Amino acid sequence: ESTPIQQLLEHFLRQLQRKDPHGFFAFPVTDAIAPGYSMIIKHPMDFGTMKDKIVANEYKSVTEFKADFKLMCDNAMTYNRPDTVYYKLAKKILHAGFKMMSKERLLALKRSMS
Ligand SMILES: CC(=O)c1cc(-c2ccccn2)c2ncccn12
Repeated sequence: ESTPIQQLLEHFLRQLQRKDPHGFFAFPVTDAIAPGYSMIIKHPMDFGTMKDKIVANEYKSVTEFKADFKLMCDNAMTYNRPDTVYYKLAKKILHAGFKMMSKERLLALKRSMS
């Protein structure tokens, strides 16, 4: 059922998820687990939602995928205090993805597609 872009995005998503072994970013954050969340965070995102979007072929480019990844991390760093596991893990994931999906890495990949 898959396409080349879907396989590349599944690769990036798997590598990001390895950083979150307990699955704190695996499913949506609800108001039950996080008080007032829907008041503070306008556009929720999580790794499960991203996987579903890849499978449905909703992402046209690495840029569109990268935007959801950063949104997920940015929501966590805005809602949670800096002394929490959620804030610190989000900062770790953000750094990982910026390295993995840099313009330099994407250029090397594009050169290998010749
Ligand atoms: C990602 C996130 O911000 C998050 C995940 C969780 C979470 C999700 C499931 C089980 C345990 N923790 C959470 N709890 C309180 C405040 C914030 N969070």
